[PDB]
Amino acid sequence: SLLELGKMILQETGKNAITSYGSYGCNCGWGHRGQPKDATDRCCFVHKCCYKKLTDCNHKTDRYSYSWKNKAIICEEKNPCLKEMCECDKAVAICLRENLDTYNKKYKAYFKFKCKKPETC
Repeated sequence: SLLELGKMILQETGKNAITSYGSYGCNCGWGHRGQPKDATDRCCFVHKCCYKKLTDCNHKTDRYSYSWKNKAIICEEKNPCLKEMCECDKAVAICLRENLDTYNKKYKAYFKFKCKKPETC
């Protein structure tokens, strides 16, 4: 669920998921689609491609089990659909952290800013 995703994002990036990524660029923001503005935004495109293909559970509301152990995310989920959700979320947390060096606050509030047509997953 968004609860596990939010916690993973804090653990890896040190940031608040809602305020720092909830409206960022053309892909991180919620409901946002379009060509990525930068590497951070590309992480979010990959993330949505990852979870939107899962048909058997809900990315937003279904909780799964994971641990922050030895300073790393481990997906410890039995349900195959929920394990794939966890792996999608783990991947975006890592990706956002690895691209913190180009995180740009100009994209932070981008809901009303125009985006190019999205590319294919």
